[PDB]
Amino acid sequence: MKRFVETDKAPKAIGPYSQAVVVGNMMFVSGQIPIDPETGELVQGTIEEKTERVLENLKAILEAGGFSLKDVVKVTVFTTSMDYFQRVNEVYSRYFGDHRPARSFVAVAQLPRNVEIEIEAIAVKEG
Amino acid sequence: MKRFVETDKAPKAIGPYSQAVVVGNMMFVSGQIPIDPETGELVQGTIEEKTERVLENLKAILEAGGFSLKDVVKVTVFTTSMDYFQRVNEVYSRYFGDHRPARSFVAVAQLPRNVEIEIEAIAVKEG
Amino acid sequence: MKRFVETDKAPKAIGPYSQAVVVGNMMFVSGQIPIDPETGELVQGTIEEKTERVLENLKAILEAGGFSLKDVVKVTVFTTSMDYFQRVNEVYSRYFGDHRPARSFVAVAQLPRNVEIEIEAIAVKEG
Repeated sequence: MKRFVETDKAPKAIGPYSQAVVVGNMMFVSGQIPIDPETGELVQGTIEEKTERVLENLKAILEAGGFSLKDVVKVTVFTTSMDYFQRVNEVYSRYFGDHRPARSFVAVAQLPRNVEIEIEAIAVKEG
Repeated sequence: MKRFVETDKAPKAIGPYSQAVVVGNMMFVSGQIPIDPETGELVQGTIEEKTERVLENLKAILEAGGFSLKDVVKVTVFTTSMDYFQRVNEVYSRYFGDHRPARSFVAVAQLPRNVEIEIEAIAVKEG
Repeated sequence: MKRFVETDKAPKAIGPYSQAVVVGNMMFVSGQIPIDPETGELVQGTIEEKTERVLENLKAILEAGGFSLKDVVKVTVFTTSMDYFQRVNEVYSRYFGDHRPARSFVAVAQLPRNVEIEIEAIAVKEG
């Protein structure tokens, strides 16, 4: 294997896991929740604001390991309700509208800290 | 990175995502739901008929990018109920009975368009 | 592609899937549930005991294909309740506290055999 990503620009991986793991030209990013990296608190407001935070956390992790949003190949969005699909996609498009990685969008029963949105991703670069 | 897959033989990726993304010898396919690629409507009938459509969509995407079902290494089945396990496996075996990729089968709270079955996959070819 | 993993030290993959699939230097492990590989029965007791069984099954599969826990890059934990987070992490740390792979921890509606914990993983080795 090769290296782990630790950045203060995304929430600290408190437990037995890392924000991301880089092996060769591939990065595996941990599921990001709407937590502010500096205050450690949950963003409380609209689903667009929560999705913005999640994608900002994801972006910071990619960039901390030498990756970018253009390197992302597969994304998985977890939510507590499909009612958020349209609005989540609206914010999502502002990050991946040009790039367009593969994706699955599913609604689970419950997320960490009782959040409503969580997004993980796999990225690959070079060629 | 390398290339994206767009085919009329699987449902059109409407939003900010692609049906699949091919990077090197790897393909990351988006979660497929029981939608007919030509009419755009949800298959309404038995769970075998819905699983058939999902796997046909998956197969079309693989084949549109130069991949096949034999290249599939990991699959993830999402459902709304585990009651469908036996019957989903029955149809699934007709596509991957010989090949036998790694798999996770989980039941979530809700899926896009309120469907009951969704299947994503990762494929790798060559050697 | 390259090879499949079959070991009596993890529960037998009964249906149309394999315990894991090794392609090149990568392994894709199937979601493991708290089943005893020898008796085929569900571990019934505390969530720590169930997590131990799941991680023991995962470990056996990795080791049967020439991989180890240090090779694991991405893990996905599925549960029926987030109430188990702290205790699952406690047992999880005893397997991946040093290594620290990327991770997502989500709570779904239902799991196979009505279990409360299921863990899948991707591993990569060499360099």
